[PDB]
Amino acid sequence: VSTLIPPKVVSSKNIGSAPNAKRIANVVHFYKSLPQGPAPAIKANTRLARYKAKYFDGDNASGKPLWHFALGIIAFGYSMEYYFH
Amino acid sequence: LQSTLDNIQSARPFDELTVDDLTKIKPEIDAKVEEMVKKGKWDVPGYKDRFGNLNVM
Amino acid sequence: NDESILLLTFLGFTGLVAKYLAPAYKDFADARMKKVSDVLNASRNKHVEAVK
Amino acid sequence: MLKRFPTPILKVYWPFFVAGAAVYYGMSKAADLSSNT
Amino acid sequence: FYFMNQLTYGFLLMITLLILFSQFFLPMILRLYVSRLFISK
Repeated sequence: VSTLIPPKVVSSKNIGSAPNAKRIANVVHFYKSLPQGPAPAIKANTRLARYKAKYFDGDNASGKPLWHFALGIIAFGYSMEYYFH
Repeated sequence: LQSTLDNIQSARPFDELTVDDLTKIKPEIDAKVEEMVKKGKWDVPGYKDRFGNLNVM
Repeated sequence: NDESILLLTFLGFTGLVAKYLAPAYKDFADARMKKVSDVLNASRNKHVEAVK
Repeated sequence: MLKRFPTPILKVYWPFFVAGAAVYYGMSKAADLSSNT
Repeated sequence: FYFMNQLTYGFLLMITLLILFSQFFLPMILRLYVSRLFISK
């Protein structure tokens, strides 16, 4: 004889179907993350890492590193050809 | 929900977001990679429809 | 020298690339960066509106 | 950064490995027979 | 017909491509794509 109780029965009722499914996905995606640009890790110098933080950086990454690599390759090849040819 | 909105809009920029952060936040993406690598389907529907395919050639 | 003309020609194509291919490819690449950025912000907007 | 992922190593490329073994055998047998050098 | 350093070394190197790339690079390109997919839903 008791009336229905919508706001009293919300323990099992969630927000539709998709919103409750994505609530767990969105609650923790924003929890454990850097606030703003933390840990840049820019500093690196290990020849390969020296190239990474010197010319191979993605801020520009223009053809200048490629031209420098080609210049070094042809400089080595000149001596190689002198040895061979 | 209020905390979720606050930390969604107040911080966490996306352009500088790293993939490792996403992997450490949620590991089910790794399981998805396992499951579509083992089944050998690299073109599951819903990959680049909302993103840029840029099929130049 | 045969090896003199080759290095000058390679400098020539590097200059030509930087003059023509580099700008157009730069615009295309930056447009794709921008598209990825706006779809990321659209995903954020969808998330925050759904939470709202 | 670097991820070692479990991917098919020979489940799909095994005929390619048999072809590589065959070409190794051909190169080895032709190093003195068909070399003519 | 000398092919010891032209055939064997190149063949082994292309095994290195076929294995290492398909284990690391195309997988993490697809990882980028699927992470973008996941954040986009």
